[PDB]
Amino acid sequence: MVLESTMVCVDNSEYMRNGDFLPTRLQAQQDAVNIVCHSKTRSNPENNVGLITLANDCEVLTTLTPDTGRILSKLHTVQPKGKITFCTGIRVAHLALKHRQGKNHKMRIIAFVGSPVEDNEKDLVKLAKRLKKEKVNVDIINFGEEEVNTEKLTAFVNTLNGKDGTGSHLVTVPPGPSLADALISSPILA
Amino acid sequence: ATVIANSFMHCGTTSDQFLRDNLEWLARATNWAKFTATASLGVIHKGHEKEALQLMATYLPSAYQEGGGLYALGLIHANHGGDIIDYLLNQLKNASNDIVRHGGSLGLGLAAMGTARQDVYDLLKTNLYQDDAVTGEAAGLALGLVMLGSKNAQAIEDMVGYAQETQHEKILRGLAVGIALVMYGRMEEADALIESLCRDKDPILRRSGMYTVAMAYCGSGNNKAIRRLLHVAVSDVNDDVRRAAVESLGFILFRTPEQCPSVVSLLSESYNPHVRYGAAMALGICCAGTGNKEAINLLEPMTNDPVNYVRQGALIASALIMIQQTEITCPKVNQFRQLYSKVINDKHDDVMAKFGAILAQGILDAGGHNVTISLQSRTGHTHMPSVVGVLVFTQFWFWFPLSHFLSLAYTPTCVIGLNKDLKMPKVQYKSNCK
Amino acid sequence: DIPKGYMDLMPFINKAGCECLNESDEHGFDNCLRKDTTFLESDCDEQLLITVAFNQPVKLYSMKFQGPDNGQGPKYVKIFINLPRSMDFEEAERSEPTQALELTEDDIKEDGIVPLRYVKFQNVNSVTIFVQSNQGEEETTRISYFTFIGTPVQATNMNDFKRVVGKKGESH
Amino acid sequence: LNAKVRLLREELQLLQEQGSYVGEVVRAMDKKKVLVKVHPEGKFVVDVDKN
Amino acid sequence: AVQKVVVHPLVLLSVVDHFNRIGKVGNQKRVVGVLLGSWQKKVLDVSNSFAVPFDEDDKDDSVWFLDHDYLENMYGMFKKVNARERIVGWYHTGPKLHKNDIAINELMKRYCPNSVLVIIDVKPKDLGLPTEAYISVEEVHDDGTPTSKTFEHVTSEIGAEEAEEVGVEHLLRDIKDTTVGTLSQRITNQVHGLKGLNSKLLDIRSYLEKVATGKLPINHQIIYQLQDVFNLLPDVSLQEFVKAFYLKTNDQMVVVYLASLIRSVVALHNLINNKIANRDAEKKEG
Amino acid sequence: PAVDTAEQVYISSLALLKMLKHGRAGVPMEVMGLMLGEFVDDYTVRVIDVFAMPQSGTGVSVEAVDPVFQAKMLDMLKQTGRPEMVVGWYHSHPGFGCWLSGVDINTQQSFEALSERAVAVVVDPIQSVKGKVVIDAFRLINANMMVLGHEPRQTTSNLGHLNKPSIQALIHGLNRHYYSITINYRKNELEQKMLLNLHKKSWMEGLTLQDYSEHCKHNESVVKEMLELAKNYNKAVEEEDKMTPEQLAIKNVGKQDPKRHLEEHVDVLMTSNIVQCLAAMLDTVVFK
Repeated sequence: MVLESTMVCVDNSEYMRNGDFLPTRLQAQQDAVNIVCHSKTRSNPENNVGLITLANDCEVLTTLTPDTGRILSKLHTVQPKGKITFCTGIRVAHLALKHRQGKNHKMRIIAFVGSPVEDNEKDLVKLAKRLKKEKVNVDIINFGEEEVNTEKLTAFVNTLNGKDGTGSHLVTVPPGPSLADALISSPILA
Repeated sequence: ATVIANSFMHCGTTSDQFLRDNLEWLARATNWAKFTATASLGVIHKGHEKEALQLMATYLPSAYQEGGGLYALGLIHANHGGDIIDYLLNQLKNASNDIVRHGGSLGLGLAAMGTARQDVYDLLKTNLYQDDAVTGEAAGLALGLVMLGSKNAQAIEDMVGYAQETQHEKILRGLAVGIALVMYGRMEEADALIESLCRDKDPILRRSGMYTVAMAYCGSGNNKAIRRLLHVAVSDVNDDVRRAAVESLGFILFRTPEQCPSVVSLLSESYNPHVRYGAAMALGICCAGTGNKEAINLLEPMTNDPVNYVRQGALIASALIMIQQTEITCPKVNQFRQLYSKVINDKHDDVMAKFGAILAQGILDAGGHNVTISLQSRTGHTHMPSVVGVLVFTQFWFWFPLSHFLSLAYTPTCVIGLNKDLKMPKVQYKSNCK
Repeated sequence: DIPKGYMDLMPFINKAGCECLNESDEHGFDNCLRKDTTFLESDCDEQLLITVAFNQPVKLYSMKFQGPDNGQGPKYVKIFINLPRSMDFEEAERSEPTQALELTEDDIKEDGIVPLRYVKFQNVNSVTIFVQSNQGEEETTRISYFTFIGTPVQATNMNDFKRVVGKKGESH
Repeated sequence: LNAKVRLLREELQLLQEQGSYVGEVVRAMDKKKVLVKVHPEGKFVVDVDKN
Repeated sequence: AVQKVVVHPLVLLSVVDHFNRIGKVGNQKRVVGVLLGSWQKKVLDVSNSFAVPFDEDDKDDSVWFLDHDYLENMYGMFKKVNARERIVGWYHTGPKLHKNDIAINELMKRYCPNSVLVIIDVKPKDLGLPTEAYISVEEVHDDGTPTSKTFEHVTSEIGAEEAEEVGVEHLLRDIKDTTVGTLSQRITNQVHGLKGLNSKLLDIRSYLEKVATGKLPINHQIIYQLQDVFNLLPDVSLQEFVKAFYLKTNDQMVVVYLASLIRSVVALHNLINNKIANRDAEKKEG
Repeated sequence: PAVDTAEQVYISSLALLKMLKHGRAGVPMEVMGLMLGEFVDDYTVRVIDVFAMPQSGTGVSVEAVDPVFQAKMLDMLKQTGRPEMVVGWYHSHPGFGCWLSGVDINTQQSFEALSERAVAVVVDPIQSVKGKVVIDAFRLINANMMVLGHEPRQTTSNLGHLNKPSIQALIHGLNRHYYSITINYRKNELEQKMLLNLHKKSWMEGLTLQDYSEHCKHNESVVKEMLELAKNYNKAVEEEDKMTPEQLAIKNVGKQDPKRHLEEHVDVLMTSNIVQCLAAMLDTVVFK
C-alpha cells in the first residue's frame, strides 16, 4: 500500500544476450520486469513504474507512468547491442524520479545488473552516499554471469543502508530457473 | 470634485455650511467618494487643533468612513502633529488590514511632516511591507513625508528596494513621491539617486527620480536639473514620465516666475497631450501665487485643447495662478471664472475637463478669499509644506483623495496686529488703493 | 499568537506535494507538523531539504521553524518558491534562495516566529526549506514544529467551470 | 514641424473611420426622421445629425 | 539537409519567457525545449516552441533527463490546436553547445529525422542574430580523419508572419527607428557594419592564434576558405580602377553640387520672403 | 464594493503575439483560448501566457473549454514552471470589432462564477493588420447594479478616462452590459532587444555599395525630373503675382513645384550620393 515510484533499469547490454537462463537472458529479464511491474501496480493502484535501458549511455524509454502497458510495450525491441554504465544509469533514474508527478511517492529503483560493472568502487560508494541523503532506495538484482555477489554492488547496497536497512536489497541469482520466479521472493515481497 | 472644491473654498474657515445643508447629496456618493468627503470635512477645519480630536469623532464616528476620518484628522494637524501623531500611530497599529490603513498612513505622514521619528518610520515601513496595494500606496507617501528632506540612507535604501522589488504599480506610484520628498532641499547632496532613478527601467521609478530632482532642486533654477527634465520630456518614451518631467519645471523655477513662461512658451504645443498637461501644470505650480498674466495667456488657448486631461490641467493651473485676484489686478479673472461656469454647466463637456473646472473654482475661492498659494515664504525661504502639498496634489492624476494635500499650500494673506503675547489690539491700518 | 488578519497555512498544506529529503525513518516529516513533542530529524547528515506543497497559491508572511534548544535545531535556512522539480542538495546550495535566513536562538524557541520578506512570497505554490546547519553543530538536526502563516490567494478552479447562464448549443 | 505632424496624424485618424453610405432621400417625416433609399438595400427611416 | 531555418518572433519570446521563468524559481544553466514548425522545399520555418522538463548534471555531462511522454502529450495538444506544425528540432538557451547535446539531438531525431538545434541566446548581443541552427552530420570525412557525430551548421534567419509582424510593430513602436534611409541612420549603419567587420576579423584572428599556438587543431578545411577570402581582396590602387573610381566619385559629386546649389537658392528665397514679410508687418504696424 | 476605472489588464509580449497568431489562424472562423496570469491586486490583472483551446463546432462558448484539454494543459505547464491561474479567456472576432455578443456574455458570466475578476479579451486579426492592434478587454456589468447603484466602476483616478469608447462597442453593449478595461502591454528589454532582430540589418548591408548601374540611372532620372521641377519653380517664382500674394500661396497649395516636389528630391539625391560615396571610401580603406 506504500506509494512509491519504481524506475526499473533493464539492461540491454551485449552480455544480456548469452542465454544462461532458459529461453534467453533478454526473455528472463522481460519476465522479471513484467512480474515486478505487476507486483508494484497491484500493491497500490496509484503507484508508478518506469524503465531505463542501461546500455550505451542510457535511455528513458518509458517515463513514469501508472500503467504497466507502456513499460511492457517498450520492453520489446530492447535489442541488446551495447555496453552497460551503471553509475550513469542510476543517476538518470534518480533524475527521472525527481521529475515524479506526485512528490509523495517513495523513491525506489530496481536495477538489472546483467553485465560486469566496469566502474570504480569509489564512484559507486559516492553515488550510494548521494542516494542515501537524497532518500532513494535502489534494489540491485545481480543477473546471470558475474563475480558471485559482485563486491562493488554489494558494497553499494551496504552503503545505501548502514546500521539499519529496509527497502534497499541486493539479490544474486545463480544460473538456473528463470529469474522471474526468484524476484517474486526477495524484492517483491519485501 | 465638488466635495474637494467645497473643501478648498472653505479651507481653514471651519465653515461646513454646504456639507450640512446638502446631506442627502453628500451621502449620495459611496466608496472612495465617501473617503474624499470625510477627508474634505476634516481639512475644512484646518488648524482647528484642540477641538478637532473629538470634533472628528462627533462628525465621523464603515471602513471608508474611518479611513477618511483618520486622513482628515491628520490634515487638521498639518505639520503640527504633537499628540495627534501618537494617537494616529496607535490607530494605525490597531488597523483592520484595510483602506483604514491607507487613511491612517496618510494622516500620520501629514502629521509628522519632517519629524523623522524612528517609531513612525518603523510603523510606516511595516505597513508598506504589508504589500496591500492601496495600503502601500499611502505608506510610500507617508514614508516620504516622515523622512522629508532628511536624506536617510537606510530609508532611501528600503524605499528604492521595495520600488524595484514589488508589483502593485500603485505602491510604486506612492513610492515615487516618497523618494522624491526624501530628497527635498538638498539639490546636490546625493545627485546619485537622481541618476539611478532616471536610468531605471521602470517608468514609475523614472518619475520618482524626476520628482526627486524637482523637490531637491526646488527654488534654485539650477540649469542642470532643468536641462535634464527638458531632455527627458523630449526623449523619454513613457508619457507619464514626460508629464512629470515637464511639470517639475514649476517646482524648479517658482522663484523666478518671469523666465519660466518662456521655457513653456511652446512646450505647451507638443504633439503629445501628456507634455501639454505637464506644461500647463508647470505653469500653474510655477506662477503659484502671482498673476503673471503671461501664464494666463498661455493657458487661455490651452483651455480649448481637444484632449480632456489637458483642459483639466490647464484650468487647474489657471485657478492656481489667479487665486486671490480681482479684475483690476489681472483682467482675465472674470473671463476665466465665466469659462469655469460654462464648462461646469455645459453638459456635453467631458467629466475630466469638469473635474478641473470644479477644482479651479475651489482653488479660486480657497479660504473665503483669504488663503493664497505661495511656494515662497515672505522672507524668501522655501516653504516646505507648500511645495510638498503642491507635489502631492499634482499627483492627483492617479489618486483623487490626494487633492486635499493642496490644503497645505494655502498660506493666509493677512497682517495680524499682535502687539503683546495675547493682545490683538484693534489697530485700524489703511492702504493706498481703494 | 499569529498576526492580525492572517491565518496559519496548515489547512492549505497538500499532503501529496510535501516531501522531505534526508529525513530519519524513526522521526519522519509528519511529526514536525504536529504541535507535540514529536519532531523530525535528518538521518544521513545535518543538511535537510523539506518541501511543502499548497493546494492553491498561498501568500507567505511568517514561518515558525521551531527546534530543540539542545543545539540540533535549525541555524541557517534557505527557502525557494515555486520549484518545478525536486531539489538536489548539491544544486540547492548553488542556487540563490528567495530569502536566506540565519535563524537566531530566539527564533528556534517554541514562541519564536521568524518574519519573511512578504514582498517576495506573493504567489508561492511550494516552498522548500534547506537547513544548512544546526546551532550546536550536531550530527543530525531536528525540527520540533514547522508551519507557515499567511493568507489564501483566491485561485480560479477551471476544473469547476460549468455554464451558469444561457442554454447549451449556442454559438458565435 | 509640429503642425505638419499633427495634420498627418489627423489625416490618418480620420481615414480609419468607416466610409458612409450614400442614398437618395424620399421625404422628411417628423422633422427628425428622413426616409432614404440606400443603393443595394431597401428603404430606411433614419435620424438626422445635429448640424 | 536543411538549407536555412526561419525562427519566427514568437519562438524567441517563448524561449525568453521559458528562460526567465525557470531562472526566476531556482537556478538552471541553459533551457531545453522542442521546436515546432513546417517544412518548405528546404527552408524549415519554426513558428512555435514548447518547454520540456530537462534536468542535467554539468559535472558528469552524460546524465540528462528529458520527458518523452510529456513531449508527446504537448505535441498532441498542439496538433489539436494546429496540426500544420510538426516537430522539427529542439532549442536550448545555453550560449555554447554542450557535450550531451548529441544525445538530445538523437532523442529529437526519434521524433523528427531532420532535427535542427537552434541555440536561442537570451543575452542581447548587438552584433549578430540570436539564433544558430545546428544539425547532426555523420560522414567519413574523406580526408582520412576519425569521424564523429559533431554538429553541422545551417544558416538561420528571423522572419515573421502578418500577425507576429503586427504584434512586433505594436510592441516596438516606442524604440523603433524610422523606416527610410535618413542620413543619420545610414551613417550609423555604416559604422555598425565597420564594427561588425572588426568583430568578425578579431574572432578570425583569435582562432588563427589558437591554431598557430596549437590550442586548437588545424582544420585543413575552412582554413583554405579564409585563404580564398584573402585572395578575393579588392586590390585597390590599380591605375585603371583608380581612374574609374575617381570618375565615379566626381560624377556623384557633381550631382551633390547641383543639389547644394538648389538648396542654397531655396534657402535664400525663403530668407527673402521672410524678410519681406517682416518688413511689411512692421510697416503696417504704424 | 466597486471596480476602479484604473484597473489595467496587463498583457505580456508573448500573450499578445500568441493571441494574434491564434486569431489569424482561424479566420474565417472564430478561435478561443484561456489566458494564464495573476490577479496581482484589485487594480491590475496580469496575463503572462495564453494557450489556445482546440477549435470545436460549438464555437466560442462555454462548451469550447474542453475540460480534459484545459486540465491536462495546466497540469503539464505547471511542471515546466508556469503555475499560473486562469485569469480570463480570449476569442477572435474576425471582421467585426472588439465587442461581446450574447453567447460571449454568457461565457463571461460563467468565467466570473469562478473568480469575480475574470477579464475577457477580444482580438480581431483582420482589423489589426497594421501598426494598429485592435485589442480590447471587457468584463460584465451587473445589470442589477445598473439600478441598485448607478455605473459599475469607481473613478478614483484619471488613469481610465484617458481612453475613448468605440461606436461599435457602444452599439453592441459597452457601458451597458459590458465595460472595457484599459489594456496595458507589459514589455521588457530582452523581449524588446530580441524583437529588434526581425529586421536588424546585417553589418554587410551597411557596407554594400548598391550597384553603380541603377545608381547612375536613378541619379539621372532624379536630376531630369528636378530639372523639370526647377523649370516649374522658375515659372512660379518669376511670376511672383502680387494680387494678394498671401492668398496666391493658399490658392495653389496642391503639394507641387515650390518646395515639396522641390528640395525633397534634393534631399533624396544628396542622401543617396553621400551614403554611396562614404561606403565606397570606407570599402577602399578597410578592404586593402
